[PDB]
Amino acid sequence: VPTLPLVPXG
Amino acid sequence: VPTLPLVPXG
Amino acid sequence: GRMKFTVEREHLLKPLQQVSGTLPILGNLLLQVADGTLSLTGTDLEMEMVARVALVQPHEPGATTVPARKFFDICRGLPEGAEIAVQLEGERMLVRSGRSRFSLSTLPAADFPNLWQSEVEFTLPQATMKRLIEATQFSMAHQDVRYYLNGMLFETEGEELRTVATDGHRLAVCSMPIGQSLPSHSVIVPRKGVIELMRMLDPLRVQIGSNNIRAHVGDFIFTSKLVDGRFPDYRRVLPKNPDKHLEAGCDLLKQAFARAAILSNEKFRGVRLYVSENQLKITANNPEQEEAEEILDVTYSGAEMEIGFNVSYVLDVLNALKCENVRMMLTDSVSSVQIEDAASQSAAYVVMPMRL
Amino acid sequence: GRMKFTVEREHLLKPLQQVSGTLPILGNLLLQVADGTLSLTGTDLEMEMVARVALVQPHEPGATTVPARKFFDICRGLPEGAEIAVQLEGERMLVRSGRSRFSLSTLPAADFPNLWQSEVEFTLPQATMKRLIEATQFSMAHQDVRYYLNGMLFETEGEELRTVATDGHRLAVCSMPIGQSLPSHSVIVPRKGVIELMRMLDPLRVQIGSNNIRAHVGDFIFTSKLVDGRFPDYRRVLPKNPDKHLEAGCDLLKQAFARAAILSNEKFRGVRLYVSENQLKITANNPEQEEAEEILDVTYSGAEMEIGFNVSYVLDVLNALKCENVRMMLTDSVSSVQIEDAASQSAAYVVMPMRL
Ligand SMILES: [Ca+2]
Ligand SMILES: [Ca+2]
Ligand SMILES: [Ca+2]
Ligand SMILES: [Ca+2]
Ligand SMILES: [Ca+2]
Ligand SMILES: [Ca+2]
Ligand SMILES: [Ca+2]
Ligand SMILES: [Ca+2]
Ligand SMILES: [Ca+2]
Ligand SMILES: [Ca+2]
Ligand SMILES: [Ca+2]
Ligand SMILES: [Ca+2]
Ligand SMILES: [Mg+2]
Ligand SMILES: [Mg+2]
Ligand SMILES: [Mg+2]
Ligand SMILES: [Mg+2]
Ligand SMILES: [Mg+2]
Ligand SMILES: [Mg+2]
Ligand SMILES: [Mg+2]
Ligand SMILES: [Mg+2]
Ligand SMILES: [Mg+2]
Ligand SMILES: [Mg+2]
Ligand code: NA
Ligand code: NA
Repeated sequence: VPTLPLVPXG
Repeated sequence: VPTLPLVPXG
Repeated sequence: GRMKFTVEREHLLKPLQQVSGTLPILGNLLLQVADGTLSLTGTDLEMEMVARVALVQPHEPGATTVPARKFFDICRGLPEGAEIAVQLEGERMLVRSGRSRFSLSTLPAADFPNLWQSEVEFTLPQATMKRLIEATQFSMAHQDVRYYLNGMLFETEGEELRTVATDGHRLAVCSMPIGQSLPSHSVIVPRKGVIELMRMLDPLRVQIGSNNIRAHVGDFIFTSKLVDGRFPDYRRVLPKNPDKHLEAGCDLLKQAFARAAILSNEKFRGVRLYVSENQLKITANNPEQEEAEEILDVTYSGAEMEIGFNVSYVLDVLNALKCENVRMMLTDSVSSVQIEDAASQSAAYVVMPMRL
Repeated sequence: GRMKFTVEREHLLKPLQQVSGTLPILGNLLLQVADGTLSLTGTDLEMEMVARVALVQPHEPGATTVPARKFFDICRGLPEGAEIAVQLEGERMLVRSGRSRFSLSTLPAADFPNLWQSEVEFTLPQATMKRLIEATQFSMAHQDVRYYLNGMLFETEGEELRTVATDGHRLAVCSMPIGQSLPSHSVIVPRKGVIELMRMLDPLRVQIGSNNIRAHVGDFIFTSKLVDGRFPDYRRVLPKNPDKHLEAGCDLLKQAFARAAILSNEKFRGVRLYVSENQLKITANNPEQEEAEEILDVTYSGAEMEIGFNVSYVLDVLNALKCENVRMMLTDSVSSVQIEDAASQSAAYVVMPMRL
């Protein structure tokens, strides 16, 4: 369950 | 909080 | 060959919806193809719903059980007008429509439970059954330790069918003529059975058995177990000689109680009625010392009296009556009231007061 | 004399309903009579709603606070056309209409909380604000430890107002022209503030402040605190060069995903997409080894690829688009997809795949 590349937290 | 005269239980 | 059928979506959809209304096989529908007919059955081990659907297209007899909500959701999700082909493939049921495919787990038809001895039988309009149930359903108990109060009495007497419901604080009774001479019989239908019967009432034939009741509606058959126990006799609950008669408009009375209720105790919901010559005063107060007062013109010529009620129970009756004028029949401040449509005696409601 | 007014029910009702949308005084409305106007204010200490009602009838200036839901329910419960008289009596507010009376507890107006520095101001149609919010609201986080994701970014840039929402698994962005040259500003409106703003959008003037946002709609003014924190930059989230473009009818695609979803894992909701020349295959299976397959004609001329998605996130996008044809913009099986209306670039949606 990868995340979107949010900075931080993905 | 009286009950109706149900037999049993009122 | 094994069970196989092809059917239009719109021939399957409403029957599937109705039968689809725990243990794995109890979440499945039994599907049976025989003699040009698809039968669909759902059960919870106490009640059962069976639908019959005519098969217009070629088919092969057989039977299986398949998850009910999944099969319904698939059929509903297919486009309007879709043709739905069903066949069995090993331990699965294959559903095909267009370029859509669904393979559902099955359990063997032989493992599906099956229920019978009939004692009285009559036919009546669906609207009559619906009136009987709607007139009294709200007064059934909910999870009372007296299990027989959690359902609804159905009684045949003379040419009438009657329903009774009570929770110990209020009682509702409704009778309607059936135009057939009936034996005397009285059975208790459990709450969930009453709810299912209402879902079908969209004539009706009823068979009351020893331990079960059955309803035939169109191409559906519903069966429910009955509840054991001795249901109260409503004739003993009705006030004996209520000598003080108040008549009021039903809308105005309901609206006044509904406003007063706003400032009643949230737990106990008590309101006070003061009856005087052609006048009713309703008051409510709460622990915050807020106060509501409503004064209404009514028809009343008895002694003055003050009586307390749980306003929710009063509103429940007034909302069930749906009539022009209501009659309240009073005795004293510690005895139940009888409430009825001023223009009809088909239903009666009995509500116990609270102490002031 | 103390506060006193008389007002028609239908002049009070909708304003009361809207402002009525913890601590005792925070359950009250502040009522103020001044200069021919009744003002009604509700708050939860972070946001506030103020309504102004013109007073046609004689009145006396003053102020109090009164329980909001009780006062609303009383006014709604009065008959159509009722005139409602309000005055203060000691520590209570007396409401009279017809022969109905209600005495409500009050708390002093001086104890009611009150909030301000404005930085950008613009006007736009209510339908435009509603489109911006509805396009992105479903992608806001719910109770994420990253508090700034639990709300919605509102950004002004050029002549456009933009909303952005993301929960880390999907992102939604929508931009609309305002026809005014705007300074660049970006603030985070908390979830509950977004919900309140939507309730008002039945033109709109917006002021964005240092730590608060304000919306003027008719005779209402809504104010919300803003959320601190650094909201993600959507420009960095959009896929950089999505080289594989699929177009499909939105209804047919949504219907197919909705059917496949029935046989997906209830917890993980994964479906698999296989893209090939002018074709999309959607498959789902679950722990019971049930299987769904949907094949659709689409427009696609890229390399074949297989990619997994949480079907709920895909359906959320397709339901928000409400258009004729959708474009999915793909890169590879471990990179996000961009989804948009084939006919409009006002909104874009980014959804992260699941691993297969
Ligand atoms: Ca057809
Ligand atoms: Ca049709
Ligand atoms: Ca086979
Ligand atoms: Ca299953
Ligand atoms: Ca009448
Ligand atoms: Ca009569
Ligand atoms: Ca009027
Ligand atoms: Ca009016
Ligand atoms: Ca006074
Ligand atoms: Ca209060
Ligand atoms: Ca298009
Ligand atoms: Ca464009
Ligand atoms: Mg199969
Ligand atoms: Mg049977
Ligand atoms: Mg129905
Ligand atoms: Mg008895
Ligand atoms: Mg009694
Ligand atoms: Mg007073
Ligand atoms: Mg202020
Ligand atoms: Mg609204
Ligand atoms: Mg960033
Ligand atoms: Mg990515
Ligand atoms: Na009270
Ligand atoms: Na799966």
